Amino acid sequence: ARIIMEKAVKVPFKSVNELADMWIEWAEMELRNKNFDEAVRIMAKATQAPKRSTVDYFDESLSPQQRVHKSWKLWSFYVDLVESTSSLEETRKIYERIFELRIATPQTVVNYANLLEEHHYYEESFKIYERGLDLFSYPVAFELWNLYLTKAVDRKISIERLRDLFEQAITDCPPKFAKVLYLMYGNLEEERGLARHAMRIYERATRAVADEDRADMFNFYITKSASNFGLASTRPIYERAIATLPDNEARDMCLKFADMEKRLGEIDRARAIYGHASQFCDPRTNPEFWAKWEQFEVQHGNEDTFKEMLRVKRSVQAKYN
Amino acid sequence: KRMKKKEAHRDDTAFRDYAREAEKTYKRQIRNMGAPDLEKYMREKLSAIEKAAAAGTLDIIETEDGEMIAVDKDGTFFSTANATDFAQHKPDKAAVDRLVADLRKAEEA
Amino acid sequence: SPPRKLTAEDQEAWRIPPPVSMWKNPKGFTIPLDKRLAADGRQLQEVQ
Amino acid sequence: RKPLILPAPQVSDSELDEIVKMGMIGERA
Amino acid sequence: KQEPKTQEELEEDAADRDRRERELREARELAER
Amino acid sequence: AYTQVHPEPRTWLKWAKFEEEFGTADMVRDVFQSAIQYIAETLGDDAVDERLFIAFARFETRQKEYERARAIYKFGLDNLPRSRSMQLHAQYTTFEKQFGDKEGVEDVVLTKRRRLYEEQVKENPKNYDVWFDFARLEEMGGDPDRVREVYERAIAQVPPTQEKRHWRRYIFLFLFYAIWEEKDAKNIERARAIYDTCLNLIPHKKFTFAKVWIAKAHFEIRQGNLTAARKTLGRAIGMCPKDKLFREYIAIEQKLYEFDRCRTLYEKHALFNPANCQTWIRWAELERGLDDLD
Amino acid sequence: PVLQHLSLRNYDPVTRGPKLGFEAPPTENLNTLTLEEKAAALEAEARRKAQEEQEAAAQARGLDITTLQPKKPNWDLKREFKQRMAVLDVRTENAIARMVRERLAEKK
Amino acid sequence: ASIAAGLAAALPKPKYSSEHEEPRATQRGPRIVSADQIDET
Repeated sequence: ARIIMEKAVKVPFKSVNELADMWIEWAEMELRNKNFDEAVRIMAKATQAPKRSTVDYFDESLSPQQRVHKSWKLWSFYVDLVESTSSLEETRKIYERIFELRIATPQTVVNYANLLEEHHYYEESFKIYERGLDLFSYPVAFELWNLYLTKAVDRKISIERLRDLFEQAITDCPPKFAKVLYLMYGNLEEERGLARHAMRIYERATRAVADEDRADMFNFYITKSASNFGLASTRPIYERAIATLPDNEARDMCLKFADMEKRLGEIDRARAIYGHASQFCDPRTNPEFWAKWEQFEVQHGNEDTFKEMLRVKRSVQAKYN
Repeated sequence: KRMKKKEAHRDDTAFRDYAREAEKTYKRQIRNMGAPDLEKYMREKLSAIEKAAAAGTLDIIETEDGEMIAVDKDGTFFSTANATDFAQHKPDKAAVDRLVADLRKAEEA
Repeated sequence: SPPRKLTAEDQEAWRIPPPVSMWKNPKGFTIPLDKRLAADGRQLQEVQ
Repeated sequence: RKPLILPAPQVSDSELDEIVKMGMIGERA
Repeated sequence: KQEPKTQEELEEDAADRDRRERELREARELAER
Repeated sequence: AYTQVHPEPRTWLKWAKFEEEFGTADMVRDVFQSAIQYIAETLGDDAVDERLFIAFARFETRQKEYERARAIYKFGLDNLPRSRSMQLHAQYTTFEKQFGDKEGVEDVVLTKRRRLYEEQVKENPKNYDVWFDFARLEEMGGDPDRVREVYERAIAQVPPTQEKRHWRRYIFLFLFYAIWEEKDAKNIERARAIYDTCLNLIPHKKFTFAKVWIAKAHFEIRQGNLTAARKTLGRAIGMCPKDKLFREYIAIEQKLYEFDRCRTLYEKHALFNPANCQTWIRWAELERGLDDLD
Repeated sequence: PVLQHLSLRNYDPVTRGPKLGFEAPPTENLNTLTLEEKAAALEAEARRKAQEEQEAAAQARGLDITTLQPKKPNWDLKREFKQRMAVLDVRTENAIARMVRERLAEKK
Repeated sequence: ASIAAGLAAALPKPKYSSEHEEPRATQRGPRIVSADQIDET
């Protein structure tokens, strides 16, 4: 059987996966024959190449035996065999050999981090997370960056190192992940530091988020400012939301600011905000805004104010026609 | 690399100058070459080595390591500068037909 | 010398608009009235 | 959007500050 | 029902545990010397 | 010939990538050495580009030569100005965070945080939060001279406006600096001098903060100087009689079992603020605790 | 015997191949809340707090004093000073107790 | 320039010896060289 397996390994088959399956079957037969060390030796001999092997496995010019070092299935089988048979040093050597061939996916980096965490090693898990982040920056490690952030939160690292890691993870991240990253950074700044850093992170997120989540981020920042500080601190930022949000979003922000000013007592500021919203929205297309302005004028506003509101509505109707 | 190359293609669409368009069309034409016929270039390299060794310009030496080295007295083999028979090169029918076909393809475009 | 490197900013900065003549039509073109009054500077006068 | 020059409010940030000082003084009383 | 807040031990990494073991080994070697 | 004709770092990096893909590592080392040597001898020792150092260091890391790359990083961060080394320093920080040790990563993070705090202080000298963050980073680093210099720089940022918020922020920064000097530096005389300077620089004719006086009294109590704390409390009461300061003085007198001093403080608070029924209730409770029903 | 010395973390025992995160992502194996799990309940809590504040403002007729300034000024600085005065307060209390004991010994 | 000499003194010996390092691209035969490599071979 060993001679037949060696002859099949020496047969240049078309598919390298066929040779990998034959090697895995030989290793399984050796393991069933109480030769797990011999199986690991045969697996290492099958995945034997130089320190800088760069032969593409998809290239249909070399033999499948030569293009067998970049086999992910054979490497995974060898790692699984050596995980329950050797110590952590051989597992680290196998991980380094897999990283040398650049055939390790984000799942491989996650498995290496889990193996490091299972061996009472947290700095090595952070090193593996950094390797996963550096090997694939933008798309393929945002989830790995989230896992690294979770590990750092569970490790209770120092504030400077955590801030540096959060800045590195949110440096060139896409906005769909950068919104959650900035929210987590603000939560960490509020939990383990002053609220000024969280406010600055929220302000940066309000200027660096997607247009769909810009209004939600602005509302969350306003709620956080009202919870952690005074409600007047959101007075200018909402004014900034007047200059940044989209037309319906700016109308909603102006309505919220007018409600806040009416609650505080700024009747003139609320009337000016309502007039700006009426100037920034058609009367026939935004009847809810006109109804809210009329309700506010009934709650606060005279007959002259009602006539001015009617004139503004007529002007908006003329502009929309 | 593919995404950054396509981003550079999108950024380079606007007319800057003529050397930039010249480089762009040269890269496009080199891409439209396809893979070069490395086996062919192997044959003319061996044939030119044979005729130059018969002409004494190239020298074949079996060194102490038992490998055939081919040293050049002049520089006429590498680049056909110093080789006054650069005029005597005659392209075959297929290459001239390929050139005329590509020029006519640009015309029809 | 090797040619100066031209950006798109320069190529748009040396764009000459077509002359909207309000005296002459040697080819009898029916120009829009919008283009006829663009070069007229009387529309840029402050009545103070 | 054309820039709307909003007038200065009749109550300022400092005036609102002393207003809420008096308010929390009454609340704590 | 309030969950029992068991005091979890500080997870010493490879660096921290290795430094502690190396400090103990160096102290033993210094005592032997 | 290309690197002779076009001796920019970009062409040297192109040669480095070519010799990486199609040649030995010794050729790549020779290419990088020739690049840095040529740029050092034609643009001078000062104008060598950091990208050559970054690319050679990353080539060393991908060749798993960690001490070589560390030598490249430290030499690039030594012999180049700080104005043209932000990317090289960032690559050092991410390399130490990648495959370095804990002490080196901590030192790199401390250097990056110090640079960011210095930039923030240069941009906003009145930013008390940035100064407090820099002081906390210096305290975590363990440098006493750097922390003292940061505290002196933050104390020199006197607020021009006499607003209550700016004065409160300055008083909080001074109290944090005094607490850092008392805890880590353990300098009682420096803390007393800082408290005296904060009391003198505070415009008590316009706005007074009882928190600074309470912190000074607590620092004097921690030093065992009860007479100095009593004199400071009396001076604070005379300069600006506050209910919080009077309550703190009464609590300090009750902790020292001084019933006569507590009664005198309650009488002074009743004379200054007869409308405050809380002071009268506290005095009645103190009299009831002394078994004096009459 | 073959499926007894394997970690079964990245190799599928049924498909005889590498595990894929499209159907079995590793984030479901975490014992804590990830970044995808986080930043979602906080937004819901903020929205609920805003709705409760709006309902309280609609129900009430006067402006609450602790609604425009729910926290005191420099509350973060006060919290930082309280957190920093962890052993300093204990040292001050020990000094006060030592002074009281010295006064009692002088009286006795 | 002192930067090149200082950094050349700064590096240590590389820990992976590469005296057997054949170049990463096996150039196809024949090896035809210039006139200056006759004494080199």
